[PDB]
Amino acid sequence: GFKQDIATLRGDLRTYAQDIFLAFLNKYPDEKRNFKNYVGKSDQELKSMAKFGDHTEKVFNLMMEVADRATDCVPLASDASTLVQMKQHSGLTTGNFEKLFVALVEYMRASGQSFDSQSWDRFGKNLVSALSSAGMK
Repeated sequence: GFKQDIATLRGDLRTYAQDIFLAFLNKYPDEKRNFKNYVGKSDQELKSMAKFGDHTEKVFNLMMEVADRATDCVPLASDASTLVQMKQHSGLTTGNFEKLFVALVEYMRASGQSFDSQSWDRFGKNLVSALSSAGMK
């Protein structure tokens, strides 16, 4: 289920975080506009850049804590506030977050490990709702 999936991703989080963030940047090429320093880089070149492995590990470190504090795949209002208020996440919309979770769910489905993909899709939809409620466009 959802709780076990968190421990599964945590067991190899730098590998999952990189493979899921590239799946995201390659399904939605427009999203590399937000990074600018990821443009004209193949997946193997990105996997050798410092602000890629470090950044993607930090995203997933926090995303698992948000998932771990969730009730029934609904994130805490405080966690939604923290993603909204982050000086890093100003001039993003809920659509940026919506696209990441489409990529993570599709990753999980085509992985043939026993992830609860339905719960990650609910968690994504619920997080995007809470980011709205907390003030994000």
